[PDB]
Amino acid sequence: GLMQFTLPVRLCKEIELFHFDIGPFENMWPGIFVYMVHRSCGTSCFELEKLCRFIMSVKKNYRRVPYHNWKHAVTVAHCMYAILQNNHTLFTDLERKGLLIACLCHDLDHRGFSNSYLQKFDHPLAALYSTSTMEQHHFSQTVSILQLEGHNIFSTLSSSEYEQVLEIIRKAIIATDLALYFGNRKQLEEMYQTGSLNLNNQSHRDRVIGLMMTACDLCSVTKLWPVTKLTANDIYAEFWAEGDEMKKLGIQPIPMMDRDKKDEVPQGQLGFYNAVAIPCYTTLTQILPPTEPLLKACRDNLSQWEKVIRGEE
Ligand SMILES: CN(C)c1nc(CC[C@H]2CCN(c3ccccn3)C2)nc2ccc(Cl)cc12
Ligand SMILES: [Mg+2]
Ligand SMILES: [Zn+2]
Repeated sequence: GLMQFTLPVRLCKEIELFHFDIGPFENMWPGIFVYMVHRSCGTSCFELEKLCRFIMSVKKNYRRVPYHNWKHAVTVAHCMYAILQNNHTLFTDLERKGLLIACLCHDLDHRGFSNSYLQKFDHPLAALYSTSTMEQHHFSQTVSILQLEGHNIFSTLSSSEYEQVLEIIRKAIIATDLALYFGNRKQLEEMYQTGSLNLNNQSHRDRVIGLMMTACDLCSVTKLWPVTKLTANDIYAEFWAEGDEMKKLGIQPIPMMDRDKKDEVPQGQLGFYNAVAIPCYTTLTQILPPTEPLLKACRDNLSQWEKVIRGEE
């Protein structure tokens, strides 16, 4: 009740900034998350014992893969925390509750392989869920953990409020399928530019939350350059293992998954920043002006990849 979480001074200040890195001490990550829920949502949002039990079962259901691991989950939740704290009055009580949970759960039980690889392997999940294959699995694992004894963090919500928060979570998790982002951002671009964007329209709020989810999921491109560059190593460790598995199925992988083509990483990152990252944070900054530091840090990192190519690093 009167039991606040407090962080050391450096973390207490820097956790408020978009570019915060949660650090290599895994045992501090639960406390960092609870800290963020208490300031973002309130100390009354969740029963501490249930929230702590939920966080630890979530952790246990992330795998020891190079990138789509527990550290990614907490990192994506912190980017959402920073967006929510910079946009105090724009979000509902239920949205504040739902979105940090959605971010912590958005990659539950990821194996380090894309939807394409599951479909080419003919994995059972690809027959259960024909599109957004891993994202439907991540939502299925979130409902499983919510239903374990002593893990219903939403127990005090009415039936209809409980259904609404699980619907915010389902949409926020599905929206992390990058295949869905391209069309979502185009519609948001048209809506903002013809002045039709309306934050009282539920279907429009859903689009804006979807874009927030892409922005938080891609937030490694918005860190300080040494964090961005070292994270890229983990991202490629997975891509290249997937390429190896494609080659075992007798399929030449695309170049971003082929370790024989490491030399092309700098130009590949360039395309990604130009086609995905910069557009994402540009549209987000137009809808939510106080998120501009994400766009600025992305532009800084695009310019670092240009330097890599020019042989200045
Ligand atoms: C979101 N996710 C799919 C991401 N995909 C890529 C790959 C771009 C790829 C486009 C081309 N590609 C190549 C091509 C040849 C050799 C090497 N790479 C990289 N880079 C990312 C970086 C940061 C984050 Cl946070 C997410 C991603
Ligand atoms: Mg994912
Ligand atoms: Zn993710």
